[PDB]
Amino acid sequence: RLEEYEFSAGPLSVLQQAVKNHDQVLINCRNNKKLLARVKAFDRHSNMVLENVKEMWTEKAINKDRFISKMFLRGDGVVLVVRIPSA
Amino acid sequence: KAGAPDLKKYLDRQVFVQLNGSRKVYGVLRGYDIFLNIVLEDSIEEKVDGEKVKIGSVAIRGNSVIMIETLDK
Amino acid sequence: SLCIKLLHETQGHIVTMELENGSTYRGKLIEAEDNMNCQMRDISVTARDGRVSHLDQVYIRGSHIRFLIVPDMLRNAPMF
Amino acid sequence: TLYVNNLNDKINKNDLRTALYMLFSTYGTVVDIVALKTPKMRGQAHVVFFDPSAAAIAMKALKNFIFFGKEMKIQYAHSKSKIIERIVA
Amino acid sequence: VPVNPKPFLQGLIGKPVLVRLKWGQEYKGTLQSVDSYMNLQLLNAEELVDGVKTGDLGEILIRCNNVLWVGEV
Amino acid sequence: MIPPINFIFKLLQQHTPVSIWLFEQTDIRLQGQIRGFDEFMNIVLDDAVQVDAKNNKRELGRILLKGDNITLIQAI
Amino acid sequence: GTTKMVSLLNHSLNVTTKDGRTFVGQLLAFDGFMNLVLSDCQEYRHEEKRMLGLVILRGEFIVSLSVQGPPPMD
Amino acid sequence: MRLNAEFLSQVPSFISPLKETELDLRQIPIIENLGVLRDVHDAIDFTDNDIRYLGNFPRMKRLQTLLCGNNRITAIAPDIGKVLPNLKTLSLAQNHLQEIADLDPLASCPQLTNLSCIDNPVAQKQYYRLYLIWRIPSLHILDFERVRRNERLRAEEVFG
Amino acid sequence: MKLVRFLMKLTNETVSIELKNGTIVHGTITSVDMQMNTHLKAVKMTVKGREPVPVETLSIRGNNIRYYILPDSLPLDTLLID
RNA sequence: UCUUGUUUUUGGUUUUUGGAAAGCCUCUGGGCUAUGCUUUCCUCUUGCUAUUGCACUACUGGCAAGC
Repeated sequence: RLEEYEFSAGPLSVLQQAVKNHDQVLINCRNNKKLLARVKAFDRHSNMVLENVKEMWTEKAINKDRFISKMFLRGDGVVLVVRIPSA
Repeated sequence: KAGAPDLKKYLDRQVFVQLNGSRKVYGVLRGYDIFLNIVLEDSIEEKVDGEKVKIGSVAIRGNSVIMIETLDK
Repeated sequence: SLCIKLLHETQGHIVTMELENGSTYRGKLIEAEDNMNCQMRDISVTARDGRVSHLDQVYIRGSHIRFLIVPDMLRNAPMF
Repeated sequence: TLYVNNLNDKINKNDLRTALYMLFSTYGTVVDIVALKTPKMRGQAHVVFFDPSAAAIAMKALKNFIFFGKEMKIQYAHSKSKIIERIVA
Repeated sequence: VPVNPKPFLQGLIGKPVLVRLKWGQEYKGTLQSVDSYMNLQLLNAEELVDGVKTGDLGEILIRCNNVLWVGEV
Repeated sequence: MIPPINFIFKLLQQHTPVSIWLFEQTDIRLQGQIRGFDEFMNIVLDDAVQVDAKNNKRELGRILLKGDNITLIQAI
Repeated sequence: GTTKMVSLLNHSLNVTTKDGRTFVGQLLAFDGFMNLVLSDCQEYRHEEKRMLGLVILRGEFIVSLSVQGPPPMD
Repeated sequence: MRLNAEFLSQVPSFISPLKETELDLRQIPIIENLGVLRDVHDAIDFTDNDIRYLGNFPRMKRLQTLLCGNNRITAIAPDIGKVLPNLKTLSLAQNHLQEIADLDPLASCPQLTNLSCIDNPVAQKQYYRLYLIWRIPSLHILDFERVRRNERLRAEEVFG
Repeated sequence: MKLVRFLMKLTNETVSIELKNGTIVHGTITSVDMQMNTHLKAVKMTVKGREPVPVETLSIRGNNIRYYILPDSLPLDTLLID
């Protein structure tokens, strides 16, 4: 009922805006391993289906990257989303 | 849901609470909650040193609580 | 649910348990809850160190419990 | 059930019970073993077998068997074991 | 006279705002929208870690779990 | 007897100064007067101050806290 | 749902928990929170063992489930 | 009466007296088809059967106790640690091991701590105890007697 | 009105699952629930700081699941429809 | 018709181990990184000897030394 109202106006609208614009996104995770990809679909919990993902993460400092085709992310692991446009 | 806990027998009696972060408190039990939020009066800290600081009336959160004891039978 | 009724049925007997704290408590159980609150007496605590103590009365929060350990005759009890 | 006494009480309880189980398995299935280290009960154990013939054979063949250094003394228990009573009725 | 959290965030919208996380980091920036869960959204945000700017990101949303603080610059 | 939310309602009217402790952080505490609150235990503090074990009193302004992070609310 | 979970009933299980510990034994009772009841339980902290008996775990504490053996006729 | 999958599936299964999951297999001549137990047992009781060789096991990571009383064991297989890595207790009472050298394959069982070989002809061979201690040093209790330091040293002289 | 409903379609394929615990799990999916609790068939799971061990019937307390790395052959557009 | 807001499923993160202070050893790369050791803080194994007792178990002798 009221769930329909917030998808248009609120914070989550900018993904709906970006994902419809065919946009890429930078996501900071709770694993201390950021995700850089383009989104397919999302949800109220921030359960997101990502495509063509690439990680960035330090070690013991060494940075390491891996390409993943399809990825369902449970929104619990997400802590911060940066909805950056190409234009 | 919301089983109002059995804290009627502790009302207006001294306590020895334990909370998250290994911190603990003494006080007279005034009132309790569905979620186990607590009202304590004459609240005294028990620091890791053992230095006991008087505070007064205090509202401890439910989530935090680990346990609740009785000093005197 | 049955995992709660078994608990209520061990009221009176002596119970062992483990908390997120890390310590285990042993004693006669007086009252329980659907939340998994507990009310025990003559408790004999044993932490990670091995430090024993005595606690006259105790209340708990279920959220803080990891798991219980219950007497053996409580396996023939009925499951409805 | 057989009652054993004169056992080396320095063995830890769980090791004692596991060696007891191993040793006595040669005569028949051992249903359970009761052994405590209290002052009263130390150096003793009750070994319970499914079959009665197994208990009698164990008793005669292991009388005075050196176990962890001492010769064990075996005898038939005074009463029936709780587990046996429950399994019978 | 009482000032409640919804009305507070309904009046905070648009102005400069700094909000911490549970893990120390504190981000400043103007506010666009506020859900029923709080669940913040920011634009032109610069991440201040230990009182030190790290990376200017721009358009942002923070999950409402991690938010520790809400106030203003 | 005294229920918990009725106790917090007194702290609004009296405008009493109250120090707030955090969930998993003993090193930090807070201060300030209470303007308003809600059902989920979120609080709007006024003239709030960040305090430490060192006693490093750092000023903030009018802020809001999430109810998930509180532990103690204490008068004066 | 919970159609799969009833199928596991009365099998010897290997249950990993968030602590890392792994409990083992048959499954007598099951819940919507995934509260498990287990019979004749053993932990394997790791070259280690302990005997408990009847154990009632919470949902918070449980990670994964795995069948050790088929359902017993005993 | 071949040890078969069908045989294992109708076999008494229970939690034993020392709190371990045990399978009851108490006239099998050859140990085979253990795959069907699915590595779900801590103990397997093979007492009172006609097995000749302790061999034929699949990879069984659980299996910690093997009770093999009153069989006809005259030889021990060579790859036992590769199929039974955590074998901790082996009870071989009243079997047919006759030569000290036939006990050699037990040296490869790294976790083997409880060993019983009583009522085997090999027992009466000169230096049987010292031989086992030096060749299977991982054993702590042999024939229900504590392996002591003095015996270890004595077994270090002889056989050094 | 949930993305969970899409995972009920997912059944049958193999996936390497990561958890909050930090484990990794290759295995075929049999069934997926509304509360995320998945059951797996013919599994090869590896623990953080231990050797990989094969399990037959693994099942996971959904709460712990970080992400599914889906196979590359699966069409998303078709599954996102009710 | 709903099921992400304190006790479970839409995360408060993580478990002899970890952190801090200099020295030594080993490995890798072109004085850096990792590991262990060395100092401080927060039942098990040696000897010895006691007990001979009919049970259903947190645990179970005491004394000295080692961890």
